Amino acid sequence: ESEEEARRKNWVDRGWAPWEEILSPEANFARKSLNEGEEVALQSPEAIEAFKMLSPNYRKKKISDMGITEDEYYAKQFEIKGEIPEPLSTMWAGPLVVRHVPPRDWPPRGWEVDKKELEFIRETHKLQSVRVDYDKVEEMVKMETDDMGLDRYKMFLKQYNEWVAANKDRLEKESYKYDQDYYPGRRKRGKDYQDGMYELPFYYPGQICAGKVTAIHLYQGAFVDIGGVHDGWVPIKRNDWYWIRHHIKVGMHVIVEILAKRDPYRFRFPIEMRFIDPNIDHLIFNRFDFAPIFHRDEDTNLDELRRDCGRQPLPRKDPGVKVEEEPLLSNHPYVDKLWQIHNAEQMILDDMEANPVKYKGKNLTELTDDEDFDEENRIEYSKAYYKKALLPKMITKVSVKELDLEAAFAERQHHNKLRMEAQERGEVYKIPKLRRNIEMDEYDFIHWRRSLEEREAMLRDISCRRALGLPLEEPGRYVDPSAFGKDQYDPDSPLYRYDYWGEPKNSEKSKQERMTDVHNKSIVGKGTVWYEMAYEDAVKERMQ
Amino acid sequence: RQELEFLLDEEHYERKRNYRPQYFAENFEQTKQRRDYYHYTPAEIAPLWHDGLKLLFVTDGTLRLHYYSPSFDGVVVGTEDVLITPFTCDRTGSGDAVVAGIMRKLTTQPEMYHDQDVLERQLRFAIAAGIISQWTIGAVRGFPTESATQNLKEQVYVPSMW
Amino acid sequence: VFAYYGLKTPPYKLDALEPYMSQKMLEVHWGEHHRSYVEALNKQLEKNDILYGCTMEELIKVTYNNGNPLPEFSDAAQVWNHDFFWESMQPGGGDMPKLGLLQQIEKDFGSFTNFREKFTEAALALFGSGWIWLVLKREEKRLAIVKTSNAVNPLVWNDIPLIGLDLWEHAYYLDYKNDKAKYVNVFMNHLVSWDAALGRMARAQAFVNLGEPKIPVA
Amino acid sequence: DNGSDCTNINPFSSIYSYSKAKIQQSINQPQGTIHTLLNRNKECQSLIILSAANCSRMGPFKSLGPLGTSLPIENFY
Amino acid sequence: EKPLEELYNVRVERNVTKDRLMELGVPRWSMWKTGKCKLPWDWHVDQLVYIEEGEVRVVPEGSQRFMQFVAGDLVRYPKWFEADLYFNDFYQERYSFRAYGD
Ligand SMILES: [Fe+3]
Repeated sequence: ESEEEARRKNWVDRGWAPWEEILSPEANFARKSLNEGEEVALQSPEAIEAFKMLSPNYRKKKISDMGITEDEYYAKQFEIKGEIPEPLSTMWAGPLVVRHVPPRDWPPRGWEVDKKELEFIRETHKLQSVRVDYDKVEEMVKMETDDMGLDRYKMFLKQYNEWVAANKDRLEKESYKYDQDYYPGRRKRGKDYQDGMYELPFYYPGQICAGKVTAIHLYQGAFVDIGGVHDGWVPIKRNDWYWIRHHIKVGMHVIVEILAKRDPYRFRFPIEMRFIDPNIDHLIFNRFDFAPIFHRDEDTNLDELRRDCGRQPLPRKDPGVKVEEEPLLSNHPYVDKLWQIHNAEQMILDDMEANPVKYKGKNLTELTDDEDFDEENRIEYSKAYYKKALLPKMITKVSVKELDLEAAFAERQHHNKLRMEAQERGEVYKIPKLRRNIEMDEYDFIHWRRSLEEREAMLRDISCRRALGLPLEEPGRYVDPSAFGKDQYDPDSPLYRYDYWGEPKNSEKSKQERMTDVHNKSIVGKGTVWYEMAYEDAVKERMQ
Repeated sequence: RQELEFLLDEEHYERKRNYRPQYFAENFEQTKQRRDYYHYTPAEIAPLWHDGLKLLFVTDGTLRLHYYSPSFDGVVVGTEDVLITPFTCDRTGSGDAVVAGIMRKLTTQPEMYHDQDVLERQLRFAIAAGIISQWTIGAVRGFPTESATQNLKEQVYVPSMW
Repeated sequence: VFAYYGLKTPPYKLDALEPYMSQKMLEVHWGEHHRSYVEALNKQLEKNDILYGCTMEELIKVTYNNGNPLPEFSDAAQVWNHDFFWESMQPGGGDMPKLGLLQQIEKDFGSFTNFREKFTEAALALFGSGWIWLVLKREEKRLAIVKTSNAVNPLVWNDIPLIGLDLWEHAYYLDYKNDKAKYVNVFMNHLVSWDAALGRMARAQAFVNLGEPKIPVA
Repeated sequence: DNGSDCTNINPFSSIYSYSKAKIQQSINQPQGTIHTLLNRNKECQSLIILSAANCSRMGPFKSLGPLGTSLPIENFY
Repeated sequence: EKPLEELYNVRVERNVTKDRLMELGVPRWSMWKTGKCKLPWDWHVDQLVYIEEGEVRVVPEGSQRFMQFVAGDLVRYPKWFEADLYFNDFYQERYSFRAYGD
C-alpha cells in the first residue's frame, strides 16, 4: 500500500513512533555521509558540517560563535525535534461543589469498630444523594467559618487515627516481608515514610484530590503522589507518550480523580486515577483491558488467581457433547470400599471355619490381626505372579474394627444350615443376594436419585436462563473451537492422519498382529459363529 | 574467602551474593550478571582487626586478592586458567605458592606496607605463582620458579601494570 | 448500614411532563417502585460488609458474577436503571441528535431515520419486561443498541449507556394500557434528553477515545 | 500411592497437602514484567520479559490530599 | 487471606436456627449418605445442602487448600463448580437442586 497508510497502520498496531535518536558525532557523520557514496568527495552541506564536527576544537569554536554555554550545548542535543504541540490551557466547566464523606470501605477486614459510631459515620452515604443547584451556589455561600458541621467525618478521623496508630508497624513489616524493593505504586517505608501520611483506606473512588507527578514510565504510565504511602497511577501506554510528554512532566502539580481503589497485595497499583486538571483525554488511545496484578510464589492455582484479580476463566477446549442429553450417573463412590470390606469379611469368616481352634477362644466381635497394621503400608504394587497377564497387584488391608463379624457369622450359619437342608432335599441351595450387596444397591439408588434430581433441576434452569437470555455455559471457559492451530490430533482435518492412498502399512503404528495372534491361539478355527449374543442378553435368557 | 565468611556470619554473605534486583538494576555489573566478587569494607572486618595487625590478605582462590591495612584497603584482580592443561589440573599447591610469593615480596620489597601500588604489583607475582602451581599434579613436584613466575606476570599483565 | 438510600429526585418536576405523562404515573413509578427498591438494597447491604463498600457500577458487576446473578444484583440494578431513566428524560421535546452524537450515529447507523427505526423495532420486539439501551462499546469504539431482559444493564459487559428506556409494564400501563408502539413513539419524539446523552458521551470520551491519532510524517 | 497431588491428598488428613505446599515454586519465571506486543496482538500473541538484566538505573543526574468529592447536579442537562 | 468461600462464591450458613430449617422445606428434601470416599462432582445447577451428621472438607479443582463445613452448616454450591469432596466417617446430608430463583 501507500507509505502514509502503512505508517498509520504501524502507529496504530505495532506502536511505531519517531523517537529522537541522540547520536554521537561519529554516528551522525556516518548517517550523513553514507547517503552520497563510497570514497567520493562530500558535497552535501550537512555531511561536510559533520566531518568538521568530528573534531572537538571545531565544536568548541561553534559553541563560542553561537554564544551558548557548554551546559546549554549539552542540553541542545537533548532537544525534541519536529512539530511541537501548542501549550494546553485548563478549562473549568463551572463551580466545583464538594463534600467530605467517609469512604464506603472504611472498616478494615479484621478490625473491630463501634457499631453505633459506625452508623453515624455511614449516615453520610444517604445524605450524599441530595442535589444542589450549581448555578445559584455563589448566592448562598457563607464566609463565616467555625460553624460547619462535620461531626461524622471527625469521628471517622478519630477512628482512622486509632487504626493507623495500631497497624502502622504491622503494615510496614508486611511490606518489608512481601516486597523486596520500592517501586512507584508501593508502600513508602524506611526513610521515605514521614509521619502524617494518609493510609490507603482513607481514599475512595470518587474523591477529587491534588498531587504532583513523581515518576513517568513509558509502558505503565504516570505516577502522581497524593500524600500517602501508595502513589497514584494514571494509565498512559507506550505510543501516546510521544505527544503526552509535552503536557505531562515530572514535578508538575495536577488535579486527579480516583477511579478505582484496589488491594496492594494483588495489584501493582492500588489506586488508579484520571487527570482532571491537565485533561489529556483527547490524546489517549491505547487502553488497559485489565489492571496489573502480582504473580507471586504463594499462588499455585491459576483459577484462584483469576477469581481474585477478576479476570476471565482459563480457556478450555469446548466439548461437543450436550450436558442436557447424556446418560445419568448411578455408580456410587463408597461401592468400592463396601465391596472390598464385604470380600474381607467373607474371607476372614470362611478362614475361621478352616481353623476352628483359631476361632475358638476369641470372640468374633473383638479380633486383632495386627497391632501396627496401617492402610498406607497396605497399598503396594506386585507383578511377580502372572498366570496369563502381568500387572501390579494392589493390596488393601481392611481394618479389624471395620469388619462386623457377628452379622457375617450369623449369616454364614444360616446359609450353611439351609445349604445342608437343601442337600438333604437333593437340590443345590442358592441365595439371590447378601445384606451388604443390598446396601450397595441402596447407595447406588440414592446416588441415582441425586443425579436425577440434579438433571431435573438442570432442565428447568436451562429454560429459565434461555427464556431470560442468561448464558448456559460459563463465559470464557469454552472459547476456541479450532482457533489454536498446529494441534496434532489425527483428525484428518489439518491433514494429520496417514495418507488415504490405501493405508496398507500398519506395522509402524496400530498393528493388529498381536490381537489376531492371541485370537488364533485361543480359537484356531475362526468359523462362522452359530450363536452370537450379548452377555446381558444371555444372562436374561438364562433367567427368563 | 570461605574462612572469612565462616568467621563473619557466612549465611549473611550467602544471602547477599544471591540478591537479585526485582525491577531494575542500579549498576552495570548487575545487568550483565557476572560472578560475584565482593570487596569487604573495613567496617565489616573491624571485629577481626587488632592493633598489632599490619596486613590482612583475603584470597579468593587465585582469582581475586584483597588487602587490608590501617591506611588503605583494596583488591587485586587475578585470573585462573586450570582448563588450559585439562589432564593434570591439580590445585593442591596453589595456596602454598601464593603464601611463598607474598613472603618473598615482603622480605624483598620493604615499601609494600606503606605504598599501595607497590603492594598490588608485588601481589601480582604471588597470583602468577599460584596460576603456575595449578598446572601440575603434586604440590612439591609442580612448584614454580622465580623466572617462570616473572615470565607469566609479564605475559598476563600489560606493561603498565607490572 | 444504609447506603444509596436516597431517592434521586428527578432533573425536572414530577408534574413537568404532564401533557404526555401524568404526574400520577411518575409519582407511582418513582414514589413506589423506586422507594421499594432502595429500601431493600440498603437492607441487603447492611448484612454483607464486603458488598457494602463498593461503587454502584462495581457492585452491579460483582453481583452479576459472570452469568450467575447474586441476590443483591436485582435491587441494585433496578435502582440504578430507574435513576438513569429519570435523568435520561428532560422537560423538553427532543427530535434531533446533538452535534457530537449525530456524527457517531451517521458513522454507525448511517442515518437518524434508520437509528430510530431500529430503536422502535428493538423496543417492540422485546417480549415481557426489560430495558433497551444505546451504548458505546469500549472494544469496538462504535455505537450500538442493546435490549436487556428484566433488571440487566450494560455495565456488566463494560459498556457505557447513553440512553435507556423502561419496558417494564409498570412504567406505561396506567397511561397506555397496551399500546407499546405509542409509548415508544412518544418517548422518541417528545420525551428524550439528547443533551444528557451528549453529556454522557463526552464523559465516556475520557474512557473510550472516538477519534484518530496524529501520525507524524517521518 | 503418591500423595504429592492436592487431589490425591485426603481432606481429613492434610499432611500430604502440607508437604506439597511446603515445596518451593519453580524458577521458570524470569522475575520480570510481562511486556506484551501490540504488533502481534491481532495475530497469535507473543511476550517479552523485562527484568533487571535489561533495564538499569542511570543514577543521580543533577496541600496534596483528598480535597473532597463531587456532589450531584440539579441542572444535569 | 480472604476465605476460599468468598473466592468461589460459596455461601455457607453456620448454626442455622430451627425457624430457618423450617423454611425452604429442609425436612422434605431428599437424603444422601456416604462413608469414606472421594466424590468428584461438577455442579450444573445450584445445590442447597444441609449436612446433618458427618463432616465434609471440599478442595477446589487444582487448589492446595480446602473448605471445611460442619453439621450445623447450610452450604449452597454455585453453578459451574468443579471440586472434590472427601469424607472420613458417616456423612448424611439433605440436598435440593434449585434453578434460577428459589
Ligand atoms: Fe420502572
